[PDB]
Amino acid sequence: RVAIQEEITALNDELNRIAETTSFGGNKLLNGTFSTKSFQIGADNGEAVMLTLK
Amino acid sequence: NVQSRGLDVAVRNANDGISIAQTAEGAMNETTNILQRMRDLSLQSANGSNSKSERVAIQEEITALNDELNRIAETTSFGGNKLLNGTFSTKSFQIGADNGEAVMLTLK
Amino acid sequence: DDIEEVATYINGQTDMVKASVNEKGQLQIFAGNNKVTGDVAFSGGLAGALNMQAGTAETVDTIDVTSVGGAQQSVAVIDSALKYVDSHRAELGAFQNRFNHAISNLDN
Amino acid sequence: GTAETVDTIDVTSVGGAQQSVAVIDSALKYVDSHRAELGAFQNRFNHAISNLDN
Amino acid sequence: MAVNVNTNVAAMTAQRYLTGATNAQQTSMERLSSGFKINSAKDDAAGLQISNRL
Repeated sequence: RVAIQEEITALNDELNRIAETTSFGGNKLLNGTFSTKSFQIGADNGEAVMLTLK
Repeated sequence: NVQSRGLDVAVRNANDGISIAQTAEGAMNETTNILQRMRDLSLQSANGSNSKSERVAIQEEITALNDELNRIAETTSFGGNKLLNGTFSTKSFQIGADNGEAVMLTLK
Repeated sequence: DDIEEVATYINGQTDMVKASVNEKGQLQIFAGNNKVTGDVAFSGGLAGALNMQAGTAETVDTIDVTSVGGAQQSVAVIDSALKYVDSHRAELGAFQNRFNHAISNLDN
Repeated sequence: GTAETVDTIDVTSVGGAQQSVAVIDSALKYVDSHRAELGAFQNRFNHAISNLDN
Repeated sequence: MAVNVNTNVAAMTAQRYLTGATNAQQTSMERLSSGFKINSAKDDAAGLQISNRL
């Protein structure tokens, strides 16, 4: 059980690393700093779509 | 000469009307594609093998597609003149060399 | 509807004002100086919920895009500027046409 | 009631591992729901790209 | 205008549009040979920055 817990701790640290290092050119995504962001997909202003990353 | 110039203007106007109809119908084609995807999702969700979570996921996708339908309805415009949001009521396109030779086009 | 769908709906319903949303979720409304004279008064339940603030005079010289809301407002500012420039170009073209007709008449 | 998360699981005991099973199940459901949301977002943006191109 | 020999405004119009077309052709040829849409910041500065970061 201690060995399995050590492996689980390693996987937990890997999960935290994935959450904290994934980025789009340096813009972090899955750590919570990325929040509701509006993407402008129209030819006129005010035609954006909201995307949230948790 | 007046008649020929008016006929040139009439061809211009008819081409503009065809352009407006083309843009509106392309937007409607995308709307039809989204509606067919929504119908497939609804057919998939109606099956009793899914639990509540799969229904929730399919409903999330359907909500996204519904919002896309509303976006297409509210943003499709011809130079800034909205077409499928309901504000584009009947418009008379003048396709004659003389006045009073217009044809009504409605966009729903 | 969320705030961006509200802005899109406002854009679709009317052309007098242009609505957008900044980074903080606040709704921005731009009234072009070639389309609106004086201040714009906001009323209704949604206006009370949003609590729109006073008007700031924006021009092309004062636009910035370091924020998303700044870019959204600057798009409408540039649209108004383009409408103004096109209007003065049309005036100049009418002037040139009139002067060409005058030259022909003076020649004859 | 005590608030448990994936970062705070400890399987060195049988009851601990039994609880971590449920914790990981809930975490998997949450991740799957966020993946479904992102997939719906991608499909909506693909439809938007097709309309805009037309 | 009139019928004169010292100034040829139509020739100037043709030269201006010919140089414009030549510049467009040169830009297209550069983009085709290089295989990159952005070869300089004069094409898209922000696009160049984000592509460099990526």
